[PDB]
Amino acid sequence: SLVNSKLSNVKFKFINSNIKVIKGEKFTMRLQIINSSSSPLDLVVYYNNTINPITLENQYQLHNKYRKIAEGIILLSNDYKIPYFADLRFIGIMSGYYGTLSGLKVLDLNTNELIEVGNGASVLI
Amino acid sequence: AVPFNFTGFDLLIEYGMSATDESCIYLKKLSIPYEVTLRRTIEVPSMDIIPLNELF
Repeated sequence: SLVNSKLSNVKFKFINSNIKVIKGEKFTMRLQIINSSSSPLDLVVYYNNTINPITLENQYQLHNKYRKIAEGIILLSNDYKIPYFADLRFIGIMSGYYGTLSGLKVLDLNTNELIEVGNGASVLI
Repeated sequence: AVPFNFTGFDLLIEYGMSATDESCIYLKKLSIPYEVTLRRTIEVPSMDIIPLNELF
């Protein structure tokens, strides 16, 4: 549900339930941002749909993990400026169990640290 | 007919040619200043390409 920050007092949770059913169509997804109001602003999202470029069976196992992270869902409003509440906008292409869907990265525009939200899941059957 | 204009485009001018002849290249020059700015209406600052594999 929740993961804490590394730099600020910001915490990220998803108001909609982290196990959810959908077909290959569109779906609504909703994220909590609660922080301290000393600089309550300037975060950005991006989903980063590219392959992390990376034993031979593990050598084709890490690639097939990454080639379904970066090909499964697409975020239909990336670079979303946040200002608390935001409804992030995805559609998924191919089906499976996308537990800890880990592409999406928010980032603080001052002192750029790659904050990750490795939470939530989506079955597509 | 502005559709393909760079963002540094900010002015125009028209050196009109005023001809008169019998058998001669006897002309003049007539020049106009024109200032015009741009409505930056819509922009596509990024693109990316995703393939697919599911039959819907």
